[PDB]
Amino acid sequence: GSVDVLFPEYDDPPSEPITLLKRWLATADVARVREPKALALATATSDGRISSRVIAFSSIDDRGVIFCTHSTSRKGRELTETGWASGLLYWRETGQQIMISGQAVPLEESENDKLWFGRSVPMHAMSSASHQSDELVDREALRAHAAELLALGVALPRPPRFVGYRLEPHEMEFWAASSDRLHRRLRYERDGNDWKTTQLQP
Amino acid sequence: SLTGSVDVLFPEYDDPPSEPITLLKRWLATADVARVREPKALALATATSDGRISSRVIAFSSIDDRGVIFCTHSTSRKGRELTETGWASGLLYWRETGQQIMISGQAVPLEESENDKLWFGRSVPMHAMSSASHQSDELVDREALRAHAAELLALGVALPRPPRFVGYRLEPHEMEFWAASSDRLHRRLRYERDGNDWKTTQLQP
Ligand SMILES: Cc1cc2nc3c(=O)[nH]c(=O)nc-3n(C[C@H](O)[C@H](O)[C@H](O)COP(=O)(O)O)c2cc1C
Ligand SMILES: Cc1cc2nc3c(=O)[nH]c(=O)nc-3n(C[C@H](O)[C@H](O)[C@H](O)COP(=O)(O)O)c2cc1C
Repeated sequence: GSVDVLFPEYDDPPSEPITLLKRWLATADVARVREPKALALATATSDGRISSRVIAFSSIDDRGVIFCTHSTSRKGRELTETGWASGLLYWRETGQQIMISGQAVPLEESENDKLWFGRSVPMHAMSSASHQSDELVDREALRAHAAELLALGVALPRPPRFVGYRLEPHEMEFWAASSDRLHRRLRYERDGNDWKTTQLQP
Repeated sequence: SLTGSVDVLFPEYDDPPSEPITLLKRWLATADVARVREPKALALATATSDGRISSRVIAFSSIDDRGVIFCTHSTSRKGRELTETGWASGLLYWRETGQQIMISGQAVPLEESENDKLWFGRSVPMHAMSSASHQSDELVDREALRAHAAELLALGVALPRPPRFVGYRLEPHEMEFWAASSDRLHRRLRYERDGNDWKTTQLQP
């Protein structure tokens, strides 16, 4: 079932691409795709070097894709420097890719608090203990610090570096594999105000 | 299933090989033992002149001592971006073992003799569709494209390599190897080019 998945929207696309993104994620859940929200997120520094890492996005709203990270991380510094990001979903089970490219906009502090509060107690402990992407000086010390934080046995406050971003799409591409190699490619791009769609050669 | 997706062994975290490609190859070989599905599916990111980034999956052909070899159309979006700005980053992620590998570098075009060999190693149906398609250009008539690919296959003549079909080597200046840990202190090993040598660092998760 990794080829020729149903894609009626290829010929009749929704006005907004986030609508199709949500529909695809729902079908992925029905197909029991493993970790469908694991997004390969690329960012860049100003000189143009690009970096990448997996991010499991938190949610989707009508304006974009929400994720959280440490602002002092490597991706954090790059998001602050240039703003540009490109996230890629790829589901091996269904032969589908979704590319979401645009600007990552920092969320408000109330939104950051909500993102932190939503997570588990063990997550809070290591995320409070670790300064993501800084050099690790002493593995044993960092483990012990996370364990001491966990043992406080109460809800830990949000570290100031723990922040959310909304990836606001400027362009999105949907790709669905075809057994005859003529893959279905649907591209959305911002043309002044609104969305222009096109089908692409494979 | 032959592994959990946490706590895979990673002895190189505390004693890294001098060259990161050596570790990349070891990881890919272990990924095959672990029966990882499509381990070579690389999320390849490129950028245009103004810094806008785009990404897509590429399945790389091979790995030599200098980098990761892949093929694509030079006139595709990625091909134009590589020509414009050079920098690229590729990400591998294996759900079955909890591992990711980040390869950041420049894509160096291969020689024409290498491109010819790569085209020869492909099937005639691949030749026909690759010849009939201008990757990433607007598709105006789908049935026409399908029909032209079928015509090329039916001729039974050797199909020439279109000049747009080319290979690149992604040559790293930076790599990171990441392996999940159940206690959340994930193993993170960064390689950065340092002249003719490499420098390594362990990172906080
Ligand atoms: C499945 C998966 C999900 C992840 N989700 C996040 C996440 O939501 N936020 C985050 O900061 N890192 C997440 N990570 C860790 C990142 O891949 C990366 O290691 C970390 O964010 C540091 O990246 P950087 O050094 O490029 O800034 C996740 C990793 C995996 C494998
Ligand atoms: C599993 C997988 C492997 C792929 N391998 C390649 C490849 O080796 N070369 C290629 O040009 N496109 C490959 N593609 C298609 C790309 O994802 C993408 O559609 C394409 O190359 C056009 O990208 P662009 O418009 O960003 O240039 C692959 C897609 C998938 C899902």
